[PDB]
Amino acid sequence: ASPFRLASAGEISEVQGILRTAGLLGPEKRIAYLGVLDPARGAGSEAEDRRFRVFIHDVSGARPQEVTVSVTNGTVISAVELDTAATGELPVLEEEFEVVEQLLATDERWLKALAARNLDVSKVRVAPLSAGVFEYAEERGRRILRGLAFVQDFPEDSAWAHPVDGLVAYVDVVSKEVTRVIDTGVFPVPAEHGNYTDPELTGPLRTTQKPISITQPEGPSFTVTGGNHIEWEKWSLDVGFDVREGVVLHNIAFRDGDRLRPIINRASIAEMVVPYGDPSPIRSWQNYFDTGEYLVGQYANSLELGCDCLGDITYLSPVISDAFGNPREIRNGICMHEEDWGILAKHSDLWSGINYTRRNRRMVISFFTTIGNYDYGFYWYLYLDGTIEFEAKATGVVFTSAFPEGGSDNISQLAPGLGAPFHQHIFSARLDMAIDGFTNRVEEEDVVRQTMGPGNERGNAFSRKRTVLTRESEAVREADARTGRTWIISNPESKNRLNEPVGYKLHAHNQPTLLADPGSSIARRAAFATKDLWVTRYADDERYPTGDFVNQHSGGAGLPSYIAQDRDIDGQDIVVWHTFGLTHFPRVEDWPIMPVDTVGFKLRPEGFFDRSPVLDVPAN
Amino acid sequence: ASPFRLASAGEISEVQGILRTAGLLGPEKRIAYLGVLDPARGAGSEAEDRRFRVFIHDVSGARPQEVTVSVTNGTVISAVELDTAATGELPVLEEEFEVVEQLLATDERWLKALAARNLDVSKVRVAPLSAGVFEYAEERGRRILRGLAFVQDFPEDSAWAHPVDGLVAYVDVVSKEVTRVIDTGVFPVPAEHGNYTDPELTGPLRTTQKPISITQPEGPSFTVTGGNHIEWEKWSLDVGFDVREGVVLHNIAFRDGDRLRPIINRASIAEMVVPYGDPSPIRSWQNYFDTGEYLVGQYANSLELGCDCLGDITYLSPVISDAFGNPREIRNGICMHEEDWGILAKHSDLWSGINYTRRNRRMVISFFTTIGNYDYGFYWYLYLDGTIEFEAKATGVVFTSAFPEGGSDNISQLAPGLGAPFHQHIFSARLDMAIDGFTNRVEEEDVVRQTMGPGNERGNAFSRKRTVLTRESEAVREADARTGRTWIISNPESKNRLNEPVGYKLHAHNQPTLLADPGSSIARRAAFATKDLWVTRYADDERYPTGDFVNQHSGGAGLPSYIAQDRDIDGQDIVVWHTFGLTHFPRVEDWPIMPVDTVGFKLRPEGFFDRSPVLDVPAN
Ligand SMILES: [Cu+2]
Ligand SMILES: [Cu+2]
Ligand code: NA
Ligand code: NA
Repeated sequence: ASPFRLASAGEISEVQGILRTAGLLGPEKRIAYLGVLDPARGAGSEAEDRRFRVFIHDVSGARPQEVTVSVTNGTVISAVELDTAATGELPVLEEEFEVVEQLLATDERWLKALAARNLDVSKVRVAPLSAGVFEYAEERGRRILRGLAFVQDFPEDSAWAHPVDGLVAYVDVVSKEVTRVIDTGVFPVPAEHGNYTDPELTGPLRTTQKPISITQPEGPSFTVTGGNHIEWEKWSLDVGFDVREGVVLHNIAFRDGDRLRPIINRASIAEMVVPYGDPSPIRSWQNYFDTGEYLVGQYANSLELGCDCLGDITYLSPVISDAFGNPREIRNGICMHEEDWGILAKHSDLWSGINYTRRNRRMVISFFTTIGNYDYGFYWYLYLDGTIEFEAKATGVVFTSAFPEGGSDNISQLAPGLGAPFHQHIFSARLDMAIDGFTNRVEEEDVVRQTMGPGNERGNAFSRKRTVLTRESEAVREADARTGRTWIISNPESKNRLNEPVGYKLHAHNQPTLLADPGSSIARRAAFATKDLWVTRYADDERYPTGDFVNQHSGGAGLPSYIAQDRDIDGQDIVVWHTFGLTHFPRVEDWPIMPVDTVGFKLRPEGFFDRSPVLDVPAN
Repeated sequence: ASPFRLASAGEISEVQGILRTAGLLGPEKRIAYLGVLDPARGAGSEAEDRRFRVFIHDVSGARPQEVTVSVTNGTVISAVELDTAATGELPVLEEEFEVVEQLLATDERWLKALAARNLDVSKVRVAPLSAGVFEYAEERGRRILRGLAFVQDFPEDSAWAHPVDGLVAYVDVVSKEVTRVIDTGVFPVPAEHGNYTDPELTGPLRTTQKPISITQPEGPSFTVTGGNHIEWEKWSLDVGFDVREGVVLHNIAFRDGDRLRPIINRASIAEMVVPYGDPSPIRSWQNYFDTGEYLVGQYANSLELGCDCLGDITYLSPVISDAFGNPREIRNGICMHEEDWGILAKHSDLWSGINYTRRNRRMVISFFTTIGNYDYGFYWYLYLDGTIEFEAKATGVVFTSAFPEGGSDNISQLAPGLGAPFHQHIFSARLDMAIDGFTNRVEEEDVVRQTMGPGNERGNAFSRKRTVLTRESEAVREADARTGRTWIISNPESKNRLNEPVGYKLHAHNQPTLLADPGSSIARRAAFATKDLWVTRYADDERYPTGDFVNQHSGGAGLPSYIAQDRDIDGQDIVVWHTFGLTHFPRVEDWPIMPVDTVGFKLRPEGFFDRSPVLDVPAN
């Protein structure tokens, strides 16, 4: 019934049938992206029309297509031929990754390079990576992957311990041609293994850890209905899943008395970029757009009870399409559970004699993805007191290189001869706001210091200032941790009992943004990542900060082009885009497998409620 | 047997008898502070000598004294008379709190001010607040408290809902004179109650929360020996308790294979200040030094199983002295337990076929204190991967005022006519470092951006730089979130297997520091709070960032005086002092009882280990 229900296996099969019947999905076609479209603005109206957007690749080299289908009515709504040299290539296909190592294994230049290093081609793994846009004219309009080599000494060996530096190859994966093989010189291949399950390296395992048992004897406090609608401790929301963005939260609302009050219409991580800061020509092109180029939902892990998710777990198993339009289930791909979260509020009062303690808890919605060497956990948290928080957890194996003899300003040493280039992991959260409805505005709040003098004779006063962002051209903002800068999203037409507009405050972690030179290719392609906060007027087709087709696309799409429209955002339907990330200078302790590091953001109510919203929490 | 064991009831009783026999504890004497002294530097100290430091107040007006006693030998080691106009007054005594309200209840100016407001004197509570040092020449050398009034409608009423604005009194608590009563005008006393246990205000309590059961069927993984020595998951440390600082951690070390490696010799929160930013003369003097003026350890809560501390809990019950030298047990004053902490490390490898997941845990050591309207939780965390973290949790009831007709730049409105002045909560962590031993140094690490050009032709490179702090005069540092600034504490004489100095990196939250004008009284007395990081050379008597006697000291004591010695800190026995805090613009949701907000810092290994230290964690 709900328009926001997860896509079903039947819907995906019906999309396949509709596309085949229309002549759009013959044997030479591949589905590079398939996802359900959100309803247009206007609750109700069309009783129910489930629409899907599909990107269709052609393996014979014909132009790809973008198609919109109505599964409800069994019709193709629109189909447009794409000019990829202009608007960008489709996302990378899983089947294209395998092509790279196979093609290189028969190329005379590649084999000569491996022979010069005394390496057996049967032991050389090739990491197939996205190409970006650089100086190579022949790559315009072609689907290119670039390959970096690692040695695997035996089938269970961690190849990341043995990078083959000085060597890179470029591959046209449609015409199956090796365009270039670049060899800048022989580097020793680091010889130490990185096998973190080898007892030779782990030593004897600890016997000291006693079990921690987390159970809920009466079951969890949340309910799941309609497959993906959650009700928990006055929160209401729908949990979506898209193969590009991963978990998407819809219709986040809070039950305040008898009113269901909207807070966020749609919350997602709409892009994530991993730029590398090593100027070696072997790696200076390396930038992963995990969301836009690879599609993070495609690589979601199946999460194991007691290991990945601990406690009383409710799972969702979202369905995605494979490259031929067949439904594929990601079994146990989303974990949901509640967690104790310490003290919520506490006071022991001398004058009244009342001692008061209440405990906090949070609802957790999580999934984990694996893209090559890296593994990323995405966690959304809802708290009893109205706080909403996102946290990304980065782990996996760091990307490696040789460590040069005379040292490096851009690479860390992890082991003898083994380096790890500096890099960042930068996320973009797209928050389609709906604070008490769709009439919203953003204010920037700074601390204000005051000088000692008349009206401040003891020099103790301090204050704050709020600046309303009224047009898109002024809504590209930077962090300022020194002045305690935050942003408030408020509804000027909905007031609390003190006659002030209701609002939520965005608290950033104030980590560095994109470090690359502003003239670089990556700064143009990931322009969103150069600023901490952007605000746009809502529009149906403005979904990603990097545009629809990121792979091998130059600049010209995404947030800088949206903002140029200079639309009114003062009491309007607005979208907040928040950039946040980690700057990773790898340490010895990150090797051979990295302990989790985290980054995120949170939103807290700011005069949204008329008093604390957790006065009705019982005393356990 | 350990020199770092908690003080026992017997030791405190023996101190009392020693002082009494020496003639130092007559009927006019009060103990304002009593605490054990740490052993002096000596990696070979064999003879046990337990020494206590005592501040003795005289209620008849004689000069106070600082006394040092040896319990082991039963003697007074030294006793010095204090000139408090010079070096500061002694901490506030719990018994002086009551004196303020009683003295005012018979002062004719106070009674006339209440009569004008139609307030029954029997219902007016007076908060006894520290005085600071301002323009009142008559206060130099006198023991002053200032009082602000709140109305309690009935014995169980929350008086904080009913501030009496426009009225302040000053009291000499030794001679028992009311020195000034200032009445700047009549403000309505806010009438709404703030009784968070009144069903009229809470509504029906939720019936939706199902229990979360956290148990350890085989017991916890840590051991406690000698009363307060902890061993847990390769960590080793001693848990101390001091009536001024609260929980203190001693001898933090990590068992790396065969060797026990020191990390931190002593960790404590050595001061905390709460400055108010309201320029009204009723409150513009208001600054709490909770540690230095009030002593946060003496107000520690007894923590209740299942409410304050959930799980398999091991308690410590520290013993302190009352004002007469009798031992007083703080039953269940310290909670210790381990907690699951999500994923530690995870990777699914395509090439090796190995799927690997490990879970993280942390050890928690906590206590909670109540000073007037505020309640603070102090949490130390030790993680499996070598991370050390501190977290402060602020809750309780906000301090209130009238909300002026026409608004305010310095006060938030919480309810009709009820305001909450802006303020900060600023902490100073004192970290006596011992990274692999006592030869340590601090480096400041900044990200370095590079310009596109020769050697960086694609404009992707970025780097970092480290600056050694060599002398105390250059070791007063500010945060810079934009450049990712952190500080590394290293041992230049202890190298890891890559021949680099072992180190730990301090990650700050980069919140604003003290906002008051640099010429203010509070900026001079809380100078530590104006900068994020200070580094000093260790000295036995440099214990607190604000000096030994904070109450009514005119300024400059502590860190500015220490730093002025300009000692060598490059490869020496050094102490790191980190300032961090919360800037609190109260929100409606903070009323009538405030949900917890948090701030803290963490330290992560930076080449301290030769590879990840958690490869030997089992799968469970
Ligand atoms: Cu990284
Ligand atoms: Cu506060
Ligand atoms: Na919106
Ligand atoms: Na030291």
